[PDB]
Amino acid sequence: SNCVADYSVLYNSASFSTFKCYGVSPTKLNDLCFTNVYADSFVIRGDEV
Amino acid sequence: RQIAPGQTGKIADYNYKLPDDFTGCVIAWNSNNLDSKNYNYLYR
Repeated sequence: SNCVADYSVLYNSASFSTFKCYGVSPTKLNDLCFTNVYADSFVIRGDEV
Repeated sequence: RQIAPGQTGKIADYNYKLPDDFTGCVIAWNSNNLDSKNYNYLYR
C-alpha cells in the first residue's frame, strides 16, 4: 500500500510461465487503482500450479 | 496454446493474433527433425 505499482514490469517478462488473471486483464492493470494488493508467496510442485 | 481466440502471450501483442469470434481450425505438430537445426525463426 501507499505506493505506485508498474505491473508492466511484471507482465512484459517471459520469465513467468503463467500470469493468469481472474477479475482484471493484465493490460488494464496500469490504469486501475486498489486499496490493498495482498501478495501471497509460496512454492509448490509444477504440475500442481 | 496462444494460437486461439481471445488468448494473450509473447506473440499475441507483437507477431500473430486471431479474432475473438474466429471461425476456423488450428492444426499443429512438433515436427522437430526438419524444424530444428535457428536463424530462420524470430519474434517481435
